[PDB]
Amino acid sequence: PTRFKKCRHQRGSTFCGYGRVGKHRKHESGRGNAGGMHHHRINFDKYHPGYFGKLGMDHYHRKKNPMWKPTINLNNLSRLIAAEEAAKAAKGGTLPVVDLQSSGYAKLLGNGHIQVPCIVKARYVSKLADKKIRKAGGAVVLQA
Amino acid sequence: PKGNNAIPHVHQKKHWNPCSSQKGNVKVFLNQPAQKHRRRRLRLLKAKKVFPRPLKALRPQVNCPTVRHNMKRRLGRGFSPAELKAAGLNPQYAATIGIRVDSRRKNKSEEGMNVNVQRLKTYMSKLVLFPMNHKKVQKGEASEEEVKAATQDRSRFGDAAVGAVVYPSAEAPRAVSAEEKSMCVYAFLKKNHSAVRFFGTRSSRAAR
Amino acid sequence: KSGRESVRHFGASGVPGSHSKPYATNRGKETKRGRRTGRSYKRKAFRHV
Amino acid sequence: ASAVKKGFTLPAPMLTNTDVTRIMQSEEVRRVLKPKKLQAKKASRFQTPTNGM
RNA sequence: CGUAAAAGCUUGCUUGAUUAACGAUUUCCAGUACGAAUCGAGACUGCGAAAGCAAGGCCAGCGAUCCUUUGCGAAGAAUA
RNA sequence: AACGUGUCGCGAUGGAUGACUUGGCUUCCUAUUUCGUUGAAGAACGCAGUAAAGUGCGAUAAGUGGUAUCAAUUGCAGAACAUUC
RNA sequence: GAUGUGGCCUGGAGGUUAGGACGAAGCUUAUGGCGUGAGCCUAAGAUGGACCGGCCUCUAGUGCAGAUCUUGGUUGGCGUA
RNA sequence: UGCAAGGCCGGAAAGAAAAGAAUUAGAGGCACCAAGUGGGCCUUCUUCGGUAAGCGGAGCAGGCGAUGCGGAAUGAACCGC
RNA sequence: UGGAAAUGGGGUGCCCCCACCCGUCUUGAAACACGGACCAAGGAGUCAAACAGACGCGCAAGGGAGGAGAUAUGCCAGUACUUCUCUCGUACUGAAAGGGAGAUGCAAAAUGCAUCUGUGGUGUGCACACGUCAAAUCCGUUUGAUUUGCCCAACACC
RNA sequence: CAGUGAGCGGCGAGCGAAGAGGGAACGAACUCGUUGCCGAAUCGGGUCUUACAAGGCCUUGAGUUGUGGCACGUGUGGUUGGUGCAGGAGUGGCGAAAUUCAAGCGAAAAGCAAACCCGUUGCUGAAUACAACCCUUCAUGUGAGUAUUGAGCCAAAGAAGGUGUUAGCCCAUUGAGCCAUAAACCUGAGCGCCUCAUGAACAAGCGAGUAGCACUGUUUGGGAAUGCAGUGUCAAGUGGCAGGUAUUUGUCUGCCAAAGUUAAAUACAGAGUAGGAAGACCGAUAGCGAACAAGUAGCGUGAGCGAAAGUUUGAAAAGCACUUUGGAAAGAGAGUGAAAUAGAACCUGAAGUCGUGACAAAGACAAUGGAAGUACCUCCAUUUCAAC
Ligand SMILES: [K+]
Ligand SMILES: [Mg+2]
Ligand SMILES: [Mg+2]
Ligand SMILES: [Mg+2]
Ligand SMILES: [Mg+2]
Ligand SMILES: [Mg+2]
Ligand SMILES: [Mg+2]
Ligand SMILES: [Mg+2]
Ligand SMILES: [Mg+2]
Ligand SMILES: [Mg+2]
Ligand SMILES: [Mg+2]
Ligand SMILES: [Mg+2]
Ligand SMILES: [Mg+2]
Ligand SMILES: [Mg+2]
Ligand SMILES: [Mg+2]
Ligand SMILES: [Mg+2]
Ligand SMILES: [Mg+2]
Ligand SMILES: [Mg+2]
Ligand SMILES: [Mg+2]
Ligand SMILES: [Mg+2]
Ligand SMILES: [Mg+2]
Ligand SMILES: [Mg+2]
Ligand SMILES: [Mg+2]
Ligand SMILES: [Mg+2]
Ligand SMILES: [Mg+2]
Ligand SMILES: [Mg+2]
Ligand SMILES: [Mg+2]
Ligand SMILES: [Mg+2]
Ligand SMILES: [Mg+2]
Ligand SMILES: [Mg+2]
Ligand SMILES: [Mg+2]
Ligand SMILES: [Mg+2]
Ligand SMILES: [Mg+2]
Ligand SMILES: [Mg+2]
Ligand SMILES: [Mg+2]
Ligand SMILES: [Mg+2]
Ligand SMILES: [Mg+2]
Ligand SMILES: [Mg+2]
Ligand SMILES: [Mg+2]
Ligand SMILES: [Mg+2]
Ligand SMILES: [Mg+2]
Ligand SMILES: [Mg+2]
Ligand SMILES: [Mg+2]
Ligand SMILES: [Mg+2]
Ligand SMILES: [Mg+2]
Ligand SMILES: [Mg+2]
Ligand code: NA
Ligand code: NA
Repeated sequence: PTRFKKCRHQRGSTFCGYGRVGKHRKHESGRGNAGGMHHHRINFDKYHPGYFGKLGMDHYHRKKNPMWKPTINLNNLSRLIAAEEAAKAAKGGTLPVVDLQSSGYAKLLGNGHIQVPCIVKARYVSKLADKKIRKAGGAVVLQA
Repeated sequence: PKGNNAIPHVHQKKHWNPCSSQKGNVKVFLNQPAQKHRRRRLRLLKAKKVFPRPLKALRPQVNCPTVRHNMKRRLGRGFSPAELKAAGLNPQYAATIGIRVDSRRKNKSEEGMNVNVQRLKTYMSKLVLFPMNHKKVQKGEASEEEVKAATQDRSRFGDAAVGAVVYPSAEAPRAVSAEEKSMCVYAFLKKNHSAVRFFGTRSSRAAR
Repeated sequence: KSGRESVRHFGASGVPGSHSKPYATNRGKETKRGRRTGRSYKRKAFRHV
Repeated sequence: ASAVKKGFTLPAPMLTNTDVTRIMQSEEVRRVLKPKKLQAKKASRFQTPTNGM
């Protein structure tokens, strides 16, 4: 809304907060990102370290679908299990089955302590996650 | 001063703004509700014109490509000649009773072919065909009562007679097996990955 | 309250002993000169106060 | 939940009882309120003296 | 400025002018970089009977992005 | 004294303001929707009882024919199928 | 130079509450009253002739003394050269 | 059972005496966002160049700039405030 | 009870005192520095996109579209409804091939074993709980200190 | 997807896409050349059937230096041609309710009875008005009721325009429904007859100055070269092209260039024709340059440039007859009108500047300005006027 701006407050001040000495001119320091190495070097170096240069190998025709690979941790597994099935689950009995690729995950990582044992179908798994789930009483079965 | 801000890349250095000397290059959406109304009206009029035929023709079920959409299903362009032959239909005849035909799809496995043949069989079972001459009815054509008792399918994707796409069912809860409790799966997966990853170097080292 | 993204962004990331995140949309853009010893110099990770 | 609006329920109130005057005047609060003390007398119409000597 | 059985002169033996896991700091200073300098840990050494001394000649003598160009990823072994 | 100054009542010159709006600008929709050698677009000259501009028209020239309607047009002349000439 | 204001004023919108041929808007003032102030209100017209005020929200082409500023009108020099 | 380092247990503690033996219009610490400015000039003490300058260049502090008021008849900077 | 008196406003003149022309650049303007005959109407920090901070509102390990469709809907460019999906986030790191984060106890295995009501440790740290001591008291209690326990947010060292 | 952990770039300023996914649309597919089998079965022109028939007959006219066809007994055709007959849509005309109800004029054609009810009831009047210093006499003055009050009707119509002030019931508009139609459009691919067509009985090949390669130039995000152009050079044979880092050699996957036609979903960023619907926009120095005889008047040799200006009197011209002074323009009277202070480009009629009458004074301190008094005035406000 125009009625909340500083122009309304500045009607009658003759300078609009830009000073009598310096004044408000067109482009006092160049346009855009000009002078990044010459007269804006301190700003670029202290706030954006690493702006200039090259690094690494090139990948000409990048396709992200073959690289798709989301992850989920061991202590977050209760997000994919219904409440009643989670309640009726204990070591040695029947366990719920979780399908990761139908929920949008590819790899199972092993952070934290698992809350409810289950059988997990995943494309990838880590060493620690596999060991911890087997010790806790669940299982991991590979899928594609 | 400038301070700590993001380095901007706003990409507006061409003559896009219409002014006293430039025509500009812009696109606005101020006609969106009017066009929505027009499209719905046209669909209703077309359905009335082609009554009692279904508004949308029958289409098959296909699997999405790539490893990201491997688990999804959707509708394809048309049925393959192999599927049509398995169902017992000439493609040219099938093109005249509201079935789409696509001669490019390959049918590289039996499961999708079976599901499409099932769709075709259901459609043919539910089809009602009007005679060319009601005074002289022939085989495979409906009677006067069946012709009189007819309705139109106005579903968005058609498929009012075959249902939506079918997804595989979920697995029921079970118990862990002794093999699953004993075996380590990371070692299995890693060995299989390395077998392909180091194939060339292993073969070259063997050839020495 | 600590652990917010704004708190993680507060400060200048180009001075010795600083570990704040820069304001950037492209994650792979602000590497190289000033962040690697091979590219001129590297921002020092530690400084006595 | 609503049958029409999928997964919608009425918002929970921030206050169980919105009558705060009754709470402020209840016996339970008055039991713990601080006692009222006697104040000094109101100043008279005559001006008070300020000259010690 | 400092230095007298030396830091000067002579002589004998040597290559600490090497490498040094991204350790810390001083000077300029925005407490940024460059140049120069100080205190260290590890390897292999030199001189000395030994305690020790030495990673140049104390303190001026020098150089970013991009580009070009050189050196280390020695041979052997893993059923992974 | 005169000229000149100041305030008030009235009056000139001047054309602001308010109210009004058959105009502009902007945004949508519908379709049997797209000129010309069978001579187009544009340019010129003419035409009324009275007629400079403008509008309409072309020596059949402020217009002929047909269908519908139903008594005017009007500054002034003039004319006068209503069953609709 | 920064910020605040149940701080003032202008054109339009959603609400609510009023006024007007027993005279709306506009215009005039040795018409007073109120407010530190931006301003608000009343009186008179020997003015005018048809619309419009307050309050809460919304909105913007929203406040002029000077830019050798723009357009229109006027003016001393002057009954002079 | 010596020295060095990190801890645990226990004690004492004019909470800092007396000899001139402090005082405070004495709440400490930590952040985020952003403006204007980046031509200065004068005076007191100390000064460098110059014959000198209402000249050029510096150190400490106070001022004008951005500020009136009361004094020196008059004066940006003097005296008082 | 009047052509009344009184007190405030308003107007014009006069006396004693006070008092350099506005706007601007400038260290310094009243200036022999520039713009300035009068009046009316007009006249200059706006709209869009990317990012960040402060403040308001909804939901929360999840938040939210957009495009489009469906029928109330055939007055209505609005409102009411909807799925998958897409996007930001719950995990980062390496040039890359790749890999990927709990605690305690026993112990010391080149993927060790066992339990799952749980701040990894230390120092400084609101409120609350247990005591004690002062000052004041209308004798009901208040205002300050401090001991111990747990310490929330937060800071420092590991 | 994506301002991209792609990529291009004095790797600076800057630039910058594609596959996949959710959707719109979609009865979407066909024709030559070549190969195999036929070989004038083809085209044009005359003439006849209601006929320049997708028809019959005749034609050396064209064409074998290759037109054209076929494979890779019940029915049907309204897109063969000739004759006819329907209904519908569309188009054009016609076509709805309810008060000019009662009260009369300067002052009651106005009010009060403080949520609702009392109330289909009670009570009235601070206008004996005003008209310019005050007081007496005589005059003169109020446009049109869509206003107020009291009763009563219509609504499947309350929807905005007109009418002398603000109108559901003064006028127009709008609904059901009625009438009339060149062709075209839609309807068991609407329905008959003649003619003509037709469904259905009885193997080898696949587009050559092309693709590719070299040099040069340009273009692209395309980077040992994304597309294209000029010249040189110039192929293969089921083998060829594409798989985003150059070369040689093996596999694998997809597809088959160098000929052609084709609706819808999309644009209309200074077009046009015939119709419509709107706006938190502008309100005559604004909005298009143009609300008007506006691309006009006017300017320039020319290409071109390009205004100003609401005729807004009044309800209605009722637009000032007549007397008189003047050569006339006009003045003084009279009259119309509610108003002439509405007299003709005439609503309102500001600021600035000027004339006139009354008054205040005033040396030469340029004038203006501040602070505090006083003299004189005051169509201003408030207070008081009796043991107050
Ligand atoms: K026919
Ligand atoms: Mg400012
Ligand atoms: Mg500046
Ligand atoms: Mg600065
Ligand atoms: Mg965190
Ligand atoms: Mg370091
Ligand atoms: Mg260095
Ligand atoms: Mg060493
Ligand atoms: Mg170098
Ligand atoms: Mg090796
Ligand atoms: Mg003729
Ligand atoms: Mg406006
Ligand atoms: Mg005046
Ligand atoms: Mg403006
Ligand atoms: Mg003005
Ligand atoms: Mg003492
Ligand atoms: Mg400057
Ligand atoms: Mg100087
Ligand atoms: Mg200054
Ligand atoms: Mg002073
Ligand atoms: Mg003197
Ligand atoms: Mg002055
Ligand atoms: Mg100067
Ligand atoms: Mg000045
Ligand atoms: Mg001077
Ligand atoms: Mg100048
Ligand atoms: Mg999500
Ligand atoms: Mg699903
Ligand atoms: Mg993160
Ligand atoms: Mg990665
Ligand atoms: Mg690495
Ligand atoms: Mg993104
Ligand atoms: Mg470009
Ligand atoms: Mg052939
Ligand atoms: Mg042929
Ligand atoms: Mg009547
Ligand atoms: Mg009306
Ligand atoms: Mg080919
Ligand atoms: Mg070629
Ligand atoms: Mg280019
Ligand atoms: Mg084409
Ligand atoms: Mg005008
Ligand atoms: Mg105009
Ligand atoms: Mg008038
Ligand atoms: Mg007038
Ligand atoms: Mg005037
Ligand atoms: Na700027
Ligand atoms: Na009428």
